[PDB]
Amino acid sequence: NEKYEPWEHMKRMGRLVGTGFYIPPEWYNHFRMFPPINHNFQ
Amino acid sequence: VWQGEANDKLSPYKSDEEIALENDNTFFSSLSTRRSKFDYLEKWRDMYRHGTLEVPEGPTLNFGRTPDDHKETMAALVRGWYQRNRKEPASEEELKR
Amino acid sequence: KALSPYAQALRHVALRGATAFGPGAKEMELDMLRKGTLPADYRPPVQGRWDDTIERWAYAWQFPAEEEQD
Amino acid sequence: DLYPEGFQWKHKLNTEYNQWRSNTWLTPDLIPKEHRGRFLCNFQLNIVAYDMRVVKFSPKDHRQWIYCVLYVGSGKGIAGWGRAVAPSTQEAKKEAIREAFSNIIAVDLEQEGPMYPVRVNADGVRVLLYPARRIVANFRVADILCAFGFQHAGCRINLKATNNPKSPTHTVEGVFEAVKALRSVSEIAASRGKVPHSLIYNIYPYLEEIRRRKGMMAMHPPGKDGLLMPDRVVDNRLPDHL
Amino acid sequence: INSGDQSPYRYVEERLYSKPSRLDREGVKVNKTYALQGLGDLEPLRYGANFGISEKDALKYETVAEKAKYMEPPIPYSSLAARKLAAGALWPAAPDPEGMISKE
Amino acid sequence: LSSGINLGRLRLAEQFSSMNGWQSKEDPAFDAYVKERRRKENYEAFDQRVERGYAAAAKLHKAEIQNAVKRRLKSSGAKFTAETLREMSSAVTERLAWLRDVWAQIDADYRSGDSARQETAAQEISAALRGEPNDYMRWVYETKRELRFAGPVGRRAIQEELQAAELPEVLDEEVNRYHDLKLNMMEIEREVKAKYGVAGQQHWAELQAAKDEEYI
Amino acid sequence: LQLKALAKDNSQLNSLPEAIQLFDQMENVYGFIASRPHYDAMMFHLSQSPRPEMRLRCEELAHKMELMGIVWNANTYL
Amino acid sequence: DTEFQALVEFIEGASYDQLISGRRFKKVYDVLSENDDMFIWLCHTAMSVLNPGDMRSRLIYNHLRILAESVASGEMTQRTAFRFFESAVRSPAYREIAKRQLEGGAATRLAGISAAADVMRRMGLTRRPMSSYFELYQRIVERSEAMTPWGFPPLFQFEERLSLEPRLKFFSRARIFWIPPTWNRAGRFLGPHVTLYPGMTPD
Repeated sequence: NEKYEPWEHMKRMGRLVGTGFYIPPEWYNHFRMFPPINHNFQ
Repeated sequence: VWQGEANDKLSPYKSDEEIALENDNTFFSSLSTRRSKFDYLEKWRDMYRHGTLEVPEGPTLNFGRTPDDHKETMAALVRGWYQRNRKEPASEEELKR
Repeated sequence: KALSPYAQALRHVALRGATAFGPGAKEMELDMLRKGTLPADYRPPVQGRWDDTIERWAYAWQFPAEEEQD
Repeated sequence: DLYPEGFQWKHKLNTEYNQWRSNTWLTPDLIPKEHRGRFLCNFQLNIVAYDMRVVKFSPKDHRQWIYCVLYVGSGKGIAGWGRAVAPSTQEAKKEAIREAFSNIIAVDLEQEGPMYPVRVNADGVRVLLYPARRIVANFRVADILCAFGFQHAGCRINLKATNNPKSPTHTVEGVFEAVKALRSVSEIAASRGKVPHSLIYNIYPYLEEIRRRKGMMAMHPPGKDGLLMPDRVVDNRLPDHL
Repeated sequence: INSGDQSPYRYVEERLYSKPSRLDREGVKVNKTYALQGLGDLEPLRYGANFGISEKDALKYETVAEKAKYMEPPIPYSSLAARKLAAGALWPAAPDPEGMISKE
Repeated sequence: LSSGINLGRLRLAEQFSSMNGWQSKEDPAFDAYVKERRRKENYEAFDQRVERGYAAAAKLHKAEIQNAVKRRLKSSGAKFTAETLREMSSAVTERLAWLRDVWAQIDADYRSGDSARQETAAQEISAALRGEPNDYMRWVYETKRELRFAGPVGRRAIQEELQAAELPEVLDEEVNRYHDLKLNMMEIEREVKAKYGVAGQQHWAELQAAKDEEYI
Repeated sequence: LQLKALAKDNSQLNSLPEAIQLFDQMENVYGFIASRPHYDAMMFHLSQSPRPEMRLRCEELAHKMELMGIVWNANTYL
Repeated sequence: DTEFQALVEFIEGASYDQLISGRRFKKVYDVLSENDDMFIWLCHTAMSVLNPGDMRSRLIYNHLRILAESVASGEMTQRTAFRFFESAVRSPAYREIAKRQLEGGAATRLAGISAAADVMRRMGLTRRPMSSYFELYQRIVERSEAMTPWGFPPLFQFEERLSLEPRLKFFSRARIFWIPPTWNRAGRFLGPHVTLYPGMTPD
């Protein structure tokens, strides 16, 4: 199952924050600067 | 000094040597070239243990703890401010004009 | 704040009194461990070389690489 | 509640004077830990369905519980849907509300709807969410589109390939799966490397954004010495009235 | 363990691994205390508090395919899982080999 | 690509790969970096209980500033943009710098050697670790609301009295959060039973009489 | 060189999202780790936009630069 | 302190009813195991087997440090954090770094977990200020994630699927696993609602 994925969760958090009526936690901006490690393209 | 730099509006644009020339211009602010806070602390620690620098025991700048802290701050700085304002006319009248 | 490091040093000594020019916190912990009066919640400096290795690992995680080009 | 943590004064309480009064069921532990003190918008509850379900614990013990599907949502763009079963009605509503807040999602209300047709399908239910300038759907789908804030949208649900087309969770599940799979214009423009206003607006220098990047010495005709910038020849940069 | 006109093995089996026992562990208000209350590292890892399987979330699904479709993946590691790893109780020990001895 | 940056990263990974290459008195650049970091941490460190109290107070101040930004955006109805995030992060960083400047005095009193200074520092550490808010923040909120609601002579007097006192930059939303909180009945009841005796009991009986009179 | 050219490119309107997508393609797809020239060429282009999200991206890039063992210099402060 | 308060309540109850019951021990087992120090120790023993000089390991180190700090702050729940951790662990870069640290011989993972205990003491990632060193001793002297040669707990959820296929003998070859309902006689209380797991028996 790929519906529970750190990239999908980061995308969900980003489009949740982009409304302007949700306050981001610290790990959202700290994961924008340090993205999760991918298994693809290797 | 830190209350005078906050209202100067040119202090971020000045170097360390210009501010040390404006404030003291003596051996106390001269470093003998890298200038930082910890170099001044390492110099004044060795000046304290020699004992050419005398330091009052206890925080002379008090805030954040008690609601009356600026009164305790001014009570710890009356002597140094009065000596700073009175020894320069004392050194002037020592010259016997 | 926009303070000069000379003014930052003056404010540092004004905040800490004569304790800024005395022993450090690690030297106070060493004296409290040697005299025997150290509380239970404090971390004892039991080994010097292994604490040095721990600090060197934690500082080597931030140590810059050499980008100078000969 | 926007204040989960802070200064806890001894002489003062934790509530305020001008506080909105709670409901008979509304408890502060409904919103989970990761979303507590985060939502800046008030939500409104809409009940999809109540049902009675026989729940088996033992071979000699069968209870009759109540199963509730609902969705919470605010017109500012954040909504979620949930479903839960419980021995009573209010406990099923509370557990479905905390499930809906656990599975909450959001979209972009820059254009108040989609900008490309989204045809998605779960197992059997096929739902299309297309752009429009009105809201065109039935009332059960128009209420969810108002829960998301999609005023300029259209939605169409086909339930013929489902095993039970009369199930009430299929409609809200399909609408939430279609709105979840919708990309915003800014997201597509950032993924392509474009500005978003070049993707929706009819202005002619946006045609410059369509083609690939080519050199200005290559598109303009050369001079006597070779390739030349078009701003280095006097007759191009100087206007004709001077 | 008080037996109560039953074999103690089957009584502890019904009190540990039956469906009302794990539903009482999750919280259902069953008749009277179908699960064991006080267990430390002897608690099964299926019914731990930090585990990713909760029967209260699974009661709303009437089919096993809906449980395989909609439920979250289970939590892999917990404190009880750490204690069973330190004890080596993640897999049972191999019994005596009955493949080639006899059928007595 | 064998360039200066790539070869520098390669020899850095080769140095830090094993244990043998990066210990003491082996590499002068890493020893100089560790020496400068330890020189920096020699002056800017506290006692461990002072560090725990500073961590608790920093968590409380950060939560209070975030609640102030939440109250402002809930009252105005505006959205949370990156500009409000930048403003909130700058306010939190300035407040944490001010809290370091405050707790430097508590660390100096805790390591001074006097009985009264160490006793007051232990009182401050115990008040911070239990989660109890400071009286200085209450006084700051009260004098900020007094500065807000005074006339120009009183405003100039308060601004000239506290221009040199190191006050933290407090938003109006913090003062509004402190002021609009309801007061506790049990604490005022205990205070009126401790300050006044049987007259306090008679006054609280009359207050409960007025309460159950307004109930009817 | 591509990010340096995109920092001054005024031929089209989409130079900043193209630079953002090129940095993301270099880091995530190509597998290259950004050094000081990549961070400098990206921060010089992000410092030109007065939008607060691009300024936040520039601040987060400077913080990731100082966290990854690359100290700040005169170009970073500039 | 709620753990000492629950211990006081346990002592008062065991002195009241004069026996060791099941309710009080379950209460103090729930109170003494509310800490999230297990997942923080997972992230820090994954950070310990990394390389302080390699930039890829610096990215993995900062990612897992941010993950552990977000778990300790309570802003991120446990299940999504476990998804982030198993996505960071299953990557071939982290596994290659762990293989290089195994091929070294003078590995820096002991200083890694020691600095991890010091960081968990300093940043307030524990319940007691000196409990991280006892937890370090527990990780060292017992079978745990610290004695695994790659730095994660040895469950099959933290290992890759293409390595899971040739070793283990599962249901069918050539997610949540269930017993299909063709087995009408599997065990006494076993059925289709009883899940099974590949590399462990949680029963």
